[PDB]
Amino acid sequence: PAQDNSRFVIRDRNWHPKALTPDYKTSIARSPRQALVSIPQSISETTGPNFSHLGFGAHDHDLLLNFGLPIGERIIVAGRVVDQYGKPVPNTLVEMWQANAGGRYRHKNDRYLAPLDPNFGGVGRCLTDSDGYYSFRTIKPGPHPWRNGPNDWRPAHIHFGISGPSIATKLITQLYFEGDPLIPMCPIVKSIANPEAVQQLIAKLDMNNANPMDCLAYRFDIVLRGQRKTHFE
Amino acid sequence: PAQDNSRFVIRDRNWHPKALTPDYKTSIARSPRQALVSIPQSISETTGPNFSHLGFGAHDHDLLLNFGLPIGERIIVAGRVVDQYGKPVPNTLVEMWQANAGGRYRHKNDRYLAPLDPNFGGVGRCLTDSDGYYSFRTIKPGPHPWRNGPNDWRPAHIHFGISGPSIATKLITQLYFEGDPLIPMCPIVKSIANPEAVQQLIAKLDMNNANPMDCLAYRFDIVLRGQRKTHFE
Amino acid sequence: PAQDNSRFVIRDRNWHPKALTPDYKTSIARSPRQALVSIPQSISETTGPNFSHLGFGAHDHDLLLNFGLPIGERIIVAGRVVDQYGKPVPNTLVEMWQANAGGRYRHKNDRYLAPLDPNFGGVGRCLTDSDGYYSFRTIKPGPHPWRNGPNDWRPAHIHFGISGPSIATKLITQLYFEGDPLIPMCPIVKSIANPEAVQQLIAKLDMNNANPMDCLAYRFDIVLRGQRKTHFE
Amino acid sequence: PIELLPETPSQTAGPYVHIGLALEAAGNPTRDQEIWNRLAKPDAPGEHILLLGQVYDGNGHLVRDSFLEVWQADANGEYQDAYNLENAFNSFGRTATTFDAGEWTLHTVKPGVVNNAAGVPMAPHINISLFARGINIHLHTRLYFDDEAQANAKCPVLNLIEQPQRRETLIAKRCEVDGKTAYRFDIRIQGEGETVFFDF
Amino acid sequence: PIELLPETPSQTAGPYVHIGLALEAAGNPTRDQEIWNRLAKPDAPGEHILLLGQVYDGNGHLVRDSFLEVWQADANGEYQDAYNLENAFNSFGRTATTFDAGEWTLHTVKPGVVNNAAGVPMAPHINISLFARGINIHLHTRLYFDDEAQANAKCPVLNLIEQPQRRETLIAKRCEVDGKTAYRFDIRIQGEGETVFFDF
Amino acid sequence: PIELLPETPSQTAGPYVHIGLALEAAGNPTRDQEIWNRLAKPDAPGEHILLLGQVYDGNGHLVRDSFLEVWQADANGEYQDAYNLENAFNSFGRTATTFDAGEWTLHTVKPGVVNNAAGVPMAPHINISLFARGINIHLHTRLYFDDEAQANAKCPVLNLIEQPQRRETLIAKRCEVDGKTAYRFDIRIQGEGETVFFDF
Amino acid sequence: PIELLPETPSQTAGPYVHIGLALEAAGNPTRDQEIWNRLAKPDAPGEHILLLGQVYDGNGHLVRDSFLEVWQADANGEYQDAYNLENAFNSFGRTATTFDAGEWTLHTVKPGVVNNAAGVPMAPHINISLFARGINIHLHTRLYFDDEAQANAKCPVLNLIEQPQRRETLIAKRCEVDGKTAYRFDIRIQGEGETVFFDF
Ligand SMILES: [Fe+3]
Ligand SMILES: [Fe+3]
Ligand SMILES: [Fe+3]
Ligand SMILES: [Fe+3]
Repeated sequence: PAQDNSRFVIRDRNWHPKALTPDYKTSIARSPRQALVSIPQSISETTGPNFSHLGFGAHDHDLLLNFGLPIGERIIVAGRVVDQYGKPVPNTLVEMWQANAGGRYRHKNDRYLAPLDPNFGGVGRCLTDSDGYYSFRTIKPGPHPWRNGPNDWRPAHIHFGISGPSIATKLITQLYFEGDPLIPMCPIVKSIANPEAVQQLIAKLDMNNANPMDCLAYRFDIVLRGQRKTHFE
Repeated sequence: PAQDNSRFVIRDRNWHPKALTPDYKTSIARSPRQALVSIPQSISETTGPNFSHLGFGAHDHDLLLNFGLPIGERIIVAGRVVDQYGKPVPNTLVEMWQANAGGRYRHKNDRYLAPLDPNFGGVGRCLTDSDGYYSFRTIKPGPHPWRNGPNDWRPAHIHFGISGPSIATKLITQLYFEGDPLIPMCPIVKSIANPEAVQQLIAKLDMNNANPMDCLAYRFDIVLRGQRKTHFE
Repeated sequence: PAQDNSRFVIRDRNWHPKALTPDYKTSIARSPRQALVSIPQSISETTGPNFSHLGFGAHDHDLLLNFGLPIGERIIVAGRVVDQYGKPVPNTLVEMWQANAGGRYRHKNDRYLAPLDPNFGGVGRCLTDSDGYYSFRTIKPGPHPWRNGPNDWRPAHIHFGISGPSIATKLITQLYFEGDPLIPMCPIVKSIANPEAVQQLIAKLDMNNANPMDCLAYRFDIVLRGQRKTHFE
Repeated sequence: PIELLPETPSQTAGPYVHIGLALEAAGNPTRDQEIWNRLAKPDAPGEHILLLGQVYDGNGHLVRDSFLEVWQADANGEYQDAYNLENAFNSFGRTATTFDAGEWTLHTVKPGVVNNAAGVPMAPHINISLFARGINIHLHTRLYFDDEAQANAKCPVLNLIEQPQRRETLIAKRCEVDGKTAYRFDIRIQGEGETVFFDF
Repeated sequence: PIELLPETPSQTAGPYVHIGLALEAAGNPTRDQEIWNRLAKPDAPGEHILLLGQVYDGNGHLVRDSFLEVWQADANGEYQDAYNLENAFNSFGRTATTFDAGEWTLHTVKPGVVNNAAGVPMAPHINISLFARGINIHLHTRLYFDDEAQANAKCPVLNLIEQPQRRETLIAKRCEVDGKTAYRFDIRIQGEGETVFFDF
Repeated sequence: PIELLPETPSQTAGPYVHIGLALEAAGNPTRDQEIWNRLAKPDAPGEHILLLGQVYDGNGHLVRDSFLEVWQADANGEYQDAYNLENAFNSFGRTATTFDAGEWTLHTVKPGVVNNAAGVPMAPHINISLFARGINIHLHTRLYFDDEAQANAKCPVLNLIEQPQRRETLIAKRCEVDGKTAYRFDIRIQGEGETVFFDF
Repeated sequence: PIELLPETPSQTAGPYVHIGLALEAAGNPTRDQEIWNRLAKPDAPGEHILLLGQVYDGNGHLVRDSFLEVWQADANGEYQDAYNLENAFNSFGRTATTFDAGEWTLHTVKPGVVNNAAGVPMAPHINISLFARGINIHLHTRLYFDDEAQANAKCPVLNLIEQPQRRETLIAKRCEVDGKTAYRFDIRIQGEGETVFFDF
């Protein structure tokens, strides 16, 4: 079983978005009004599941084939998962979901008038390699309207979930694409106070990883909380 | 019949791209080696067709309907046609053509592996109104690979053709989309030596023209050669 | 036998010197007028010879002993060979050639009036180590006049050829010395449009590697095309 | 001072979380192997229990789009990190609430006792992480049991909560569902009876 | 000096110009009304002629993806700007070269004479604009007729071209096609026999 | 966008390349082991052939100071990368043109067929890289055989060359030297019949 | 992106709004023609009704300095934009709450049905805008009728309000004042039973 041998650098809650960010309407009724209780790290918090033995399908990470071919811009999304100290996070679970090229989600509740793509599902998962690298093949999602302000549009984005070494490092975030003019107008993006933090969520075009006459590539690296050994405890 | 009643400001051939722009390989064998011969303007050059009586179909300008619904980001591309003096150019012919959401064109010669959309043709036409306004409804095209250098990608773009009042004003150009990271890397875009000139081809996101929960909008204004009355000739 | 398991980053032909650079006269008649034809990489382009088994002489890399002692400034030229990703390139072949201290080459065709040095050949070779390191010991070459413009002088230089992992990586270049005032005046240097690019060819004085009371040292690192594994092909 | 690389910022899970993390729940075709709500196989050692609950917003309305992640020890008070569907017991799982099912359910075993870093035993508990549209950064909590009063009184973690009244928000109420031992754990994100959430 | 708004910069028509401007040629379904290669209906006054030609690149290879627009006066030397498919004659038209058809063709009438700004007569001519992939800004030329030697000699435009040798590049050679009066006009974009192109 | 470290920029090999890479040719003492123009040992399997050619500049004048590097498969279509003078066949070799000898020679065997990345066979070919004073960055080309029309017609590489006339520049012409099987491959850097050069 | 000129920023009406927009209410001499709370004259077609309400702040205290403006269709579902005191019905009117009167009143007719932009009928409703000291930007709301349960159930606008509980806040309660048909519509600006406010 798991062992209590590590400590995780405390989260900077001024870096992450706050719970109450009024322009993002839904957060008003879904943010706690009491202060969070801080607790010392114990084995309960410093351990977590290891997915090295989950049976992954051959096309788990290939959105072009896991659902003919979908319509849309063919891209590879890749990067590395490292910690705050810059150490790679090997064999960790990376899960992603997105809309189709038209910004339509394959979910009941999505009534947007842009059609479903018969060949597109939009769900993927990948286990990082020995070096902390992951990659997915998909089509670039389209922006999509939502009922927030009267004319709000989320920039094109891919949802991401990363496990890391413990429940303490588990994170859900969103990737945005370089140059998208919708970025700065989005109230969900604006939930983040430091513009420097917003920069970390922007995937960069990566011509070096592209397959000529095939698909383009985007680079998105992820940094989880720093892990250290316990000392003088 | 037409009458010679106007002069057009001479073209700035240092503003427009030059004929020989070697990084754009096909331009090497398709650029004249002798100098152009300047001639004075006569009736032959200062008149042109007037398309006010062409019978346009109901959806000539609506690419969502003119070919189910196409897959991709729904947008309106609108703007105004003016001359160098800032005067509207009414009842003028604007024609456009583009690829589908995946960068695939509906032409025999287009062998790119991205699938065609059974509901998208990619051709439009619209006559400017009394104020010089035009608009089209379409989907945002995807970038596409082409055999120039070993890893060349055109930025998402739409081809435009504008008639104007004479054969002296007739122009063919391409619209690019605000923030596209591919813009600066394009040998075709780079056929234009002046950066200020390049900026004139970028369509700006126009939230004011969007239809909430439906489609986004882009603004692209076009400037034709200034038209003046003859004097002391 | 070799196998096709890698891809190389496409070269930037705007970074490397163009074919036609008129000030460098010999280029006028030896530059192709048609555009290069871009082809996809195959096993023919992504493999190349490994010189691990060539039998090198004990002084292959020592121009002080490989031909009394030569006259001139005793120096070591050392550095590392890495790819664009920063990965070292081990066991690669590095070859160099240069003039003597007076700028005279040991070649029939060299009719410059500076005498030959009876103890100087000017040819060297070295296979990089496991860390991509190489080194040579020689004497600093002198500048030499050449028939280009009426008073053209090559900055003191050393010719380099580096093999790399494949024929796609192979490269021939020239090393120049930090501070030489002739550098900015050379049409050959000038064949390179980007000033940032010229900096990459300048060897830096390296006092840390020098042998006190014996010889000085220069550092010259080389970067070859970035190598990556194929994906989704 | 010393500054490390900043952690990638969190973002809400959004309304369609289920299509990525709860395939079945989303009414979409699932893959061969899915991480779900059945931590224990019928043959796993320990007392087999059923956990259920509802999530409420600040207006007292059900949250029908939440996603929950759980982590707990086995019956021995041991954390089993090697996730495998072949295992009789997994320490990790996932559950959700949908428009279809406003209540979540988890099939597991009562966790054994674990000691904190100082070597003091914590009462049996399940670590929970809550995600949903409107939640910018996920909320952490713990589920304790009402039938472990003696233990709860001495838990060093529960004892960190300044006000006793707040401590009770962490206690699941024991019941029975189809003659089975069940515990009900409702989470109130905001307002009256607001559930305690931690930072660590 | 005084500077006005800059003109929108030109760009190549690109390889698929056909889909936007030559539907049929492109082999895609056409719309009701299309601007094409027949300027004169059989009952149009004047001499009915056939125009054809090929376009050559710098290497002497056929340009199979060109697009050409033409503007000319009617038989009476009048420019008919009101475009209408109902008209017996339109002064404007469009043609192309394709992979299938390496030669373009135009059905029209021999244009009447028109005066320049200074009141001097110009020899009968057709104004041409050429577009294609590889051409950043369209090329302007004029087509004159070999059976108009006298007029050609006095043309104030033809006369601006310094070298007589270059002047010939602009003269269409009379022939016959299926016993119909035709004129062949080949365009050479670059090199030996390079056609004259204008600026105005 | 992501930008990697910049590749070290290329420079011309200069007038004296022979002293560094073609010792013999340069008329200077050679070392124990040199990389030269004999890729095949008498006893290497395959059709033994002699390759020869001249290199011309833009004015049609001979280039008497070029340096060439070759890379080819063996008779079995296999690339032998482990260079060793003991090998009966090495896939790599070097040759040149000098004031003394304006024609280069190479002794090898006709290469076997290899597949492109897509799994389609390429016609037998030799990869060549050309260096010389006046050439800022080396030129890449391929040598094909006139006696392999069937293969050549299907080569996916040869087929990437738009104009058929340009394809012939890559075909070596069969002949005999001393009754030995030879092929002549002249390279034209610039002008009339300019050789196709690749970028990859 | 494209930026237009910015809209002039809003400012609270202030405590003396009545002097500018509700002269009588302010107890100051009125002018010849004033815009007030009588939308319909006794002879106007449709069901004549009395509307009344109170305005509450977050502490549950009466807001005695509010100013309200209403917009509604006539009995036939038509908006009468031409304001004139001579008219039998005006679609617009004004009302207020004062120290003297903590309740506002309006004399109108039950409005007919109007379709939304998508052609779907909306239940009978009155458009309201509220202004007062402490309100930086006016608040928008709608008043619907309890005796129109059927229409209400299907209103495209009422149906945009996520929580049914919240919809109830927009339903005026039918009653009778001096044995005349009336409806009571109280507004709670903040807290318990807070009224839905719109953005458009
Ligand atoms: Fe989303
Ligand atoms: Fe295009
Ligand atoms: Fe040299
Ligand atoms: Fe005031």
